[PDB]
Amino acid sequence: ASSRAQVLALYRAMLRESKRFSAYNYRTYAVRRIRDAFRENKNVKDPVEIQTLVNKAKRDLGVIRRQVHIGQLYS
Amino acid sequence: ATTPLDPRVLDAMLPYLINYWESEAAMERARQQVASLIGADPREIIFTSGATESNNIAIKGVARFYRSRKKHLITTQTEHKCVLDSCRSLEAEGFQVTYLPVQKSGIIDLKELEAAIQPDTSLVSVMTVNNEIGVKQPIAEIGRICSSRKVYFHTDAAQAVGKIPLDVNDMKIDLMSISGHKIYGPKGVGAIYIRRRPTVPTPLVVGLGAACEVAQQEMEYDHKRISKLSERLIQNIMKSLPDVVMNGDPKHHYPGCINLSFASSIRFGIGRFTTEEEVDYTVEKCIQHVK
Amino acid sequence: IEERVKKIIGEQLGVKQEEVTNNASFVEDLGADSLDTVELVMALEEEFDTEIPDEEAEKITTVQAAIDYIN
Ligand SMILES: *P(=O)(O)OCC(C)(C)[C@@H](O)C(=O)NCCC(=O)NCCSC(=O)CCCCCCCCCCC
Ligand SMILES: *Cc1c(COP(=O)(O)O)cnc(C)c1O
Repeated sequence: ASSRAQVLALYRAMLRESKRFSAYNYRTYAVRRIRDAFRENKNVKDPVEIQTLVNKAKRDLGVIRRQVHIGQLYS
Repeated sequence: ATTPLDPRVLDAMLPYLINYWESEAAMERARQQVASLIGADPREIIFTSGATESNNIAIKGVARFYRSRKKHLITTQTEHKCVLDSCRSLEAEGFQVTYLPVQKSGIIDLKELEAAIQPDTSLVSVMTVNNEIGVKQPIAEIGRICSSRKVYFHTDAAQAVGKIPLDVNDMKIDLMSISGHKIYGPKGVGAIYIRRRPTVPTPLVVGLGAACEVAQQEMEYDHKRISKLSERLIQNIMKSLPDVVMNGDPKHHYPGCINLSFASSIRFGIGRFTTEEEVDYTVEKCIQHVK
Repeated sequence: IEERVKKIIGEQLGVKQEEVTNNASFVEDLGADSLDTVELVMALEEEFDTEIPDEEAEKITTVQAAIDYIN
């Protein structure tokens, strides 16, 4: 499993990181995409499902971090 | 008509942009990604430089392969400029090519199509989607006609892949053209789908595959998003000026392409990454155009 | 105002300035969930550029806890 405070810290982390996108469209798409995604899947009740969506969330957080860091490499 | 690179796809290609086996595995992954988006087999996907190359392989490919038996090809008058250039070349080589007009609705007339088929037709090539005004062509019905008539059916989906659902066998596709940078992937990459009976730099092919996977995962969300912003644009102009009209059959619009007329016409493009601020800008900068 | 915090929370939870009291809990008075929480505590530094940590923020359920933490 992955509790509840885990996914709350996760969501906080993707918001925080996505706010560091240098490009405007990428950052608004990122925070709108994340907000809509978590809010839509808020009342999911299946564990094998939930851990799948937080697995995907982690992957995506991986890519977001990599490309905001790359974007900061050139400034 | 290009799109920005999706940071996820860039994340996919970057490992392959930094070092130059793993190539075969990356390419096989990419081609099953494409196939899974369009409902094909992985064996039926071939990578190209883009939809221009795909269209030339399909159209000049079938045209020249069957020259000894068939001489007539059918296309539409509003295809991509390079499709029309290719067909002009085929005409100079001796082929006869029917250029079908599209009605005011923006859709081709099926009766005109099947009336045009001759004993020596090898190929029908019809855009999946009217890029100019924003309608979907009746691809499935055309595939039915061509199947009954024993005609090769090719379609240019460069502007359709990822925006509307596509399935090769349902629509009876024989050949399909796909472009990478029309779906937030990289320029220089494309695909052709060739139906089977029973060269290209790998960073670009894994880019195309990544773009295809992202599209397959994002189709519904982007659909109702682009739809939301389109309704904001149209309704916001209509409120400040009630004389404007939206062209094209309303029952067959697809998200991303809006054509409005004044009393001339202007075309708007809404896609993934388009913000409400941009829609709110070009709604007034166009309204400022008080002719 | 000087402690104009009710503007940020009112703008984040979509409540008028009349409903945002001082003894208002975000979850049971302003009607919020745990995603609106992280969004609002994230939006406070949009006004003050602070850094309220993960550990010391779970108990800022009241609006006056927000004005008191800022102060
Ligand atoms: P609150 O009510 O206390 O919230 C706690 C909740 C209710 C959320 C929790 O207790 C719960 O029940 N969760 C159920 C399932 C869940 O929360 N899953 C979380 C994962 S959701 C997800 O998959 C997010 C996907 C985000 C993709 C964004 C893509 C960004 C693109 C970047 C490139 C530009
Ligand atoms: C852009 C486009 C093409 C060309 O695609 P490339 O990958 O740039 O070669 C072909 N057909 C249509 C309908 C297009 O919009």
